[PDB]
Amino acid sequence: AASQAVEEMRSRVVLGEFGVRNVHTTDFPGNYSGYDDAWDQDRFEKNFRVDVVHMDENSLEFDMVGIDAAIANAFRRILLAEVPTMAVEKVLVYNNTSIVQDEILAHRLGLIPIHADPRLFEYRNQGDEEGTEIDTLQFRLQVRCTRNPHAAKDSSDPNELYVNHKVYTRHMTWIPLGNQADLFPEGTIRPVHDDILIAQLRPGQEIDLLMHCVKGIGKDHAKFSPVATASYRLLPDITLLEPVEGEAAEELSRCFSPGVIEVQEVQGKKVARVANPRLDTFSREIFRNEKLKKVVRLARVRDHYIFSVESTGVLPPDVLVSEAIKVLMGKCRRFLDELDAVQ
Amino acid sequence: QGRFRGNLSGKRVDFSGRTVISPDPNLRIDEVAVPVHVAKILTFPEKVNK
Amino acid sequence: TEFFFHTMAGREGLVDTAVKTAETGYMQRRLVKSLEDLCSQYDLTVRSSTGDIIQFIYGGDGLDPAAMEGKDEPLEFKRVLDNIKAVFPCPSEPALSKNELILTTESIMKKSEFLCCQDSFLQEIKKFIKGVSEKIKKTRDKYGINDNGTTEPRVLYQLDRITPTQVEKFLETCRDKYMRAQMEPGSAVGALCAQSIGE
Amino acid sequence: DIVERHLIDGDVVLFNRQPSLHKLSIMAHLARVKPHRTFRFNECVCTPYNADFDGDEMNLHLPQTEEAKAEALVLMGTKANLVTPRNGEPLIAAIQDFLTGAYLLTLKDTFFDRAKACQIIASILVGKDEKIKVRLPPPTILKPVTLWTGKQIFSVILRPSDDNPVRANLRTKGKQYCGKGEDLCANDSYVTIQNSELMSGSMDKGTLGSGSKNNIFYILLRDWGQNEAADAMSRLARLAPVYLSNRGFSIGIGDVTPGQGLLKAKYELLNAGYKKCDEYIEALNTGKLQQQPGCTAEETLEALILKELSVIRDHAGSACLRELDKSNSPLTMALCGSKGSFINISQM
Amino acid sequence: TRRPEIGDKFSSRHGQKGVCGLIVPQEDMPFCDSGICPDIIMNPHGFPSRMTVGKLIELLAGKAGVLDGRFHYGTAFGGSKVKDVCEDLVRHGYNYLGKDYVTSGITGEPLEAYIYFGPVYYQKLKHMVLDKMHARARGPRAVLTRQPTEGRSRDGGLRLGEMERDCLIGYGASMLLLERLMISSDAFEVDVCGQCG
Amino acid sequence: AGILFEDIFDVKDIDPEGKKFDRVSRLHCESESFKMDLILDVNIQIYPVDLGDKFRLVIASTLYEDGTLDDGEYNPTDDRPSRADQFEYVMYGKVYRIEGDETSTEAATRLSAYVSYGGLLMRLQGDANNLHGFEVDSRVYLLMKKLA
Amino acid sequence: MIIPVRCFTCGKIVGNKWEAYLGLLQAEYTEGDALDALGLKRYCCRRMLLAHVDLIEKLLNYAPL
Amino acid sequence: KQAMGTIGYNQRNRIDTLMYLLAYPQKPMVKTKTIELIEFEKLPAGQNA
Amino acid sequence: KTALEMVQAAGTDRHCVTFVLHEEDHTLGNSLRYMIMKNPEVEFCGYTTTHPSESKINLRIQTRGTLPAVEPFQRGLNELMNVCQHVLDKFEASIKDYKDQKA
RNA sequence: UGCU
Ligand SMILES: Nc1nc2c(ncn2[C@@H]2O[C@H](COP(=O)(O)OP(=O)(O)OP(=O)(O)O)[C@@H](O)[C@H]2O)c(=O)[nH]1
Ligand SMILES: [Mg+2]
Ligand SMILES: [Zn+2]
Ligand SMILES: [Zn+2]
Repeated sequence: AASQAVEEMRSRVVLGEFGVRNVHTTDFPGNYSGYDDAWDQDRFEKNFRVDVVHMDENSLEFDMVGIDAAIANAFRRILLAEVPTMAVEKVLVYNNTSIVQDEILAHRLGLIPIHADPRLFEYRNQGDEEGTEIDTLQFRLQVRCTRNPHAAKDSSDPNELYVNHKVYTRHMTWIPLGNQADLFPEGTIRPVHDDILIAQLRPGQEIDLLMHCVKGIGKDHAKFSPVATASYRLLPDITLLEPVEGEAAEELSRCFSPGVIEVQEVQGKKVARVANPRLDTFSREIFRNEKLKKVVRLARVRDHYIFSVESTGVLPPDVLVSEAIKVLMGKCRRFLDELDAVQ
Repeated sequence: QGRFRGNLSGKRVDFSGRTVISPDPNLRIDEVAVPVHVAKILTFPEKVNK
Repeated sequence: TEFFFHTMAGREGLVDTAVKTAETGYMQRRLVKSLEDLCSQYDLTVRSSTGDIIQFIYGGDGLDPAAMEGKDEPLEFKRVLDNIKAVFPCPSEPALSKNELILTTESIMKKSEFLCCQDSFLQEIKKFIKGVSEKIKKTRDKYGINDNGTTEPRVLYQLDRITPTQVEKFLETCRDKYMRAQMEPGSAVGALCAQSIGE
Repeated sequence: DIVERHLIDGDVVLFNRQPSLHKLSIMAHLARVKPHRTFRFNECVCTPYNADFDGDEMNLHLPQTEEAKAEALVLMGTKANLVTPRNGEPLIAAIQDFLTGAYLLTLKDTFFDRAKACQIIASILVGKDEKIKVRLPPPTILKPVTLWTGKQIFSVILRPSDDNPVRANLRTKGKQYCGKGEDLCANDSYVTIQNSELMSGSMDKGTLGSGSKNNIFYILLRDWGQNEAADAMSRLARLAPVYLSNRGFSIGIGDVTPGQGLLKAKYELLNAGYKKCDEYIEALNTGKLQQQPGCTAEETLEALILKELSVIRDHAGSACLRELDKSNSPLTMALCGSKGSFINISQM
Repeated sequence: TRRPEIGDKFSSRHGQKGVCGLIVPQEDMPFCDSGICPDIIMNPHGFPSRMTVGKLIELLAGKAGVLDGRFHYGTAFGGSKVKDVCEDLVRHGYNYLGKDYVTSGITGEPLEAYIYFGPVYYQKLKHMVLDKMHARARGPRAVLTRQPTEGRSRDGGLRLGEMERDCLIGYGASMLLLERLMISSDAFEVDVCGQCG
Repeated sequence: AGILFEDIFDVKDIDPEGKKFDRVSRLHCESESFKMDLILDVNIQIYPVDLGDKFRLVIASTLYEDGTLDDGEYNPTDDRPSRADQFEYVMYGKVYRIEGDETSTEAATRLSAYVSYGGLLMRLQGDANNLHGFEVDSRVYLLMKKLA
Repeated sequence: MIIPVRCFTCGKIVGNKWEAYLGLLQAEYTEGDALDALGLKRYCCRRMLLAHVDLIEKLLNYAPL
Repeated sequence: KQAMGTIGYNQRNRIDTLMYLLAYPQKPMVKTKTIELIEFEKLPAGQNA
Repeated sequence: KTALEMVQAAGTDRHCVTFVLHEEDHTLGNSLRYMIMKNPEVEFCGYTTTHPSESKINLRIQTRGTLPAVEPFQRGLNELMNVCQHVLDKFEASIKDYKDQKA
């Protein structure tokens, strides 16, 4: 009926065969007559909830119910760009005989993440290339490739012919400044993966350089981005308009993801049902079968967003989200203070 | 490339540049963007008045 | 074979366009070098550089091709009348009949500002006014509309509703457009013609 | 004294393309400084220059005299040269990615909520448009749900504020107009705008393009001056991209893949054409063939074969257009006239 | 070492040459359910008039290849068909037409139409805006005729050819044409005798 | 009361030219009291309709029954007793054309009002006595309520 | 020339997995199952690792040394 | 004919008046038999994005 | 200097106001837009970007009656801050109980 | 020789 249609338009996002409908957020006062969509902190806090479904090293997955697409995209973009981290900025070279270009080497080194905690540092002021102990970190890299004094007669493999022929990021040595050695314990300031291949050398070549890293946000450059892939997707909710049984059940199971549709024998006949719509990715392969088009109804929940954040290993994703929310709150407080000073 | 066609009818001038174009719908139809590098080179003689 | 034939057609078109570029460049150069001497004077006579007159009046009437609203015509009377009726709707004034419309048109056209206008444009205005008045007469004869203004259904007056204010606005707008669309003295009409024939 | 000042905002500057066909290939614009290294301008002015943004190098000149500056700004003004002297048709009008945007916006299926309507209306409130009222138009449907229509969102461009004296009026036909609806076409292809309010019809190249007369921008230019038309074009160029990006418009292999009925019709038509061609070849070789007037038998056979192939092509194109479903990007673009056509669609 | 910026030209191995129009951040670039953002966004309006179905076929084949860990062949008058790549996509769980559900990055709301994503082999051309940019001050002139030089390497100025002169004449900017062709190009003061001429 | 017209119509066809639009449909309806025909664009997504559906339709000058024509601006947030409370499908449009019938060459008495509800076309055709009060460039409210 | 450290589209650390992918190639693992075991779900990293050509050794063969 | 990419394995020792190289060149995913024959996959001149 | 106010015209009308915000992007713009749209005393609310080169945005707020359009702005900011604090606390509690039930 |  009309009430059911309005409820669907305001709650679910239907995906059609040719296009998606009901994609705009309309839950606002004045748009609906029979609904008082005015802002209510009580109802918001009552309906809002967060449930973590998977949390491991450099990977997090959590469902937020009650939040809106606007705030979801805000959090996503903040995590992507507006989270400050540490990354190599200045590169001082000393007689680099490597075949790799100096600029390409500096870019690769800048793309290397640093496991240092950014909350303990500050942004470098305009200029001041010398850097201060508070807002700078120094990493020395000195690799001299030479022939292996003891090797086989043929030694066709470079691993046996030469030594230190692949300059990995593990060769970086953090040089403390001032009281940083006492502040940070040994082993904390180090490359994240410790296995990134920077370049390859040959006997006679040498790479000697110093890297000064400072605090910076991802908006200025992508090297400061802590999150490798931080995104969110609406919760799928597949519903069957009419009970589908028989070989049509196996057809539905093959059309949808293998982990969303399950077939059961309740009375000796196979009948399909929705088991876990989380694993479904909406491949829209059911539209190929002519008969099975008018039996299902794909939909996305408007107030249920699964956030998946896979980071590079600088700091855990829970603390990343915490810092993103703190940065948003700081922006809000700064704007409030500016408005107060204006008035 | 003669004096009538190459040096009188069509001749080269200064205070001009040549650059590649790119789309930008955020500007009016009667407005054109000029880069800072070409702007610092192309100068205009303004007379000092009151 | 189909791909080869398509490539043949494509290369044919490419070479055709390549020849066309140079051919039209030469033609445009010649046309401009030939027509770069004419210009529109203040006495509405197109003359060359030596003073000889090429035309006593540009195009026979003296209108700007760039300001041509209709298909080789100065104005589109129907569109102008519709725009005037939509921009200035007078709900506090009654409608006009055929005789009243003709009378007000004849009284307004005989003013001084309309004397300097060309006779052809005035004749076209008269013809359009007569046509619209005949249309109004036919509509009123079909729907039994009385010119006295005492017909009970007032909606019948909304079929073809015209007021003296709208008539005057239409006439003034047409006159202003016809006066502003004339050839402005000093324009390189010869060069404009050369470019419009070359492109 | 004389000071050689740098090129700052507000200075008149000549912009030209080296290959010049008509006078509109060079125009005097106002220079604005930007940190990039390229000459940027409104894409609506690409038709005059005949540019395509595929590596074209254009020239930029700076006059060195106040009289020359004034003459360039007045005579060679972009707002004053919106029409060509050849036939008076407007060249500075909507272009690809704008005609399709306006069409999808004014489609009868568009129904925006208050938030989206306000966002689309604010997307243009920049520059000189920051000192004017928004004038949110009343909603069409309000009891079930308050929805603002794309046609009203577009008419907001014509009449952004209340104090704006622009009252646009137009009544014309579209490209896909049937010919008998008389403002009631099933496809809604009869453009009718009254008092700067889109009453009926959908925008396309016939109304927003630079094809011929009856353009909304042309009517604005001829009725309310050049500044109003320039502002309307700027508002359109600033609004259409935002809505197009927020809606999404893409093309895929499924938008051009054929259907089963289409393949069947194509096979039947090809069979019939080959049979008729073989019959004509046999009649010409062995026997007497009907010779058309003014040509020999070989030319008659050539003309008949060409006619049969053209009939096959037209029937295949009609079948493809009838089997293709709406919302298709190639079909929508060919309908709105932004780029492509039914001929290219049937060929591909 | 130069970075791609506004004005750099790029090709897509299909003659669809283009120029860098804008560089939008990653947060502004749209994102799909998996979180992949597009590196290049091309204009779909170029497909109808050019009939470049080969580009779509290449994109679909490349998507299938990167999904199944294979290298599809685009051999002329042959190669991998569309059905094979569609089967690969439907087996790997992606749409059989390339179009995937994508959410807008600016507004955070899903798009009404699906976006056509896929890996395309883009190649950069030597035409650089940094090299094609030119701005000529007074600079030097030629000995024979006191006018700016021709080439950019020799610091040459632009040429107001016969077509430009014709356009200026048609416009009627007499003072502009004079300042261009006489004052700012080859201005000079000579001495003429009124007796012999 | 600002009721300009009111009548019960019955739908005779949904899409004579096919399913052109997904959300909007061109319904053709005929009145029972008089010979009033209505060609109206309706939104079926938010207000579904069928072929054999009958509905009362009222075209009024204002939305308030008290007669207050103060319609300078509409505030959906304001709650007050109005005419929309007695109906289900409310639209706001403007009567943009009034055209007489051209089929009858003589003794014609049929007119037709074309209204544009934000693009949605509504042609109400019939005897002129029923269209009393309709004027060009006049904004009005349409109220449709289905019956049993 | 050399495997990039970051991926163009997303930015996941992929330079550290180049030697692992080479080892998987020397082993009996195919491209598909090797990229699957390396932990690359999204196709961007799969493409980054598969379409990459190893020319650093070809250049070092010409290096002065 | 103007595409940017690697020239050969001796491009570092080669000294020409003008050379354009790519940082991270990648071989195409959809490669042709002609590509395999000419060995262009070994010296690609573009990247897959 | 970060956030500046502008009236609709020289008349200094407080019903319609424009807030120009520097060093910002679509994130805070859309967040504040969504948080202030639910205010029943707002007729129109819309954020836009001047040019992608410069980092600044322009929000425009037109109220219903005689609201200065600055109190709705402050209300939206406070509501956004409260929502941020609430979601932060909820996420912290969620992570804490998740670690507790995992260990 | 390339570019539009
Ligand atoms: N890069 C470049 N090479 C040229 C150019 N002109 C000539 N060449 C070389 O010369 C050949 C053709 O040039 P021509 O047009 O015969 O030289 P030309 O006829 O003297 O040309 P003009 O100097 O204009 O008369 C080409 O096939 C090139 O080998 C040029 O302008 N640029
Ligand atoms: Mg070009
Ligand atoms: Zn003498
Ligand atoms: Zn990746």
